[PDB]
Amino acid sequence: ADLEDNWETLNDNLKVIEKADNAAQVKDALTKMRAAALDAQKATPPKLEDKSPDSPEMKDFRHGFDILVGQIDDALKLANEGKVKEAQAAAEQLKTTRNAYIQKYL
Repeated sequence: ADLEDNWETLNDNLKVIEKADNAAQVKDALTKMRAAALDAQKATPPKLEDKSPDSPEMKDFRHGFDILVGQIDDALKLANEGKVKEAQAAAEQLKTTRNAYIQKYL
């Protein structure tokens, strides 16, 4: 599994969350999103294989996943309280972070 697989894992589990009926299902999918975000954060995106590991672009990339993981944790907290609809709405906003921070490097 590489960075592209991790990106598609995020997409598949966002669909799981969208279609979920209860908080347990949302928690499972958020778990897989968090795992894939951690794996992707350690990868070097194609457009940045050029750059040095501490370039402003690579810091952008890794920090986009720090923000994403923190937002996944916020959604997990909602799901852990039984707030299914709140957690699903939070998951929708994970696409805003994913698209704005990370997409420009794939």
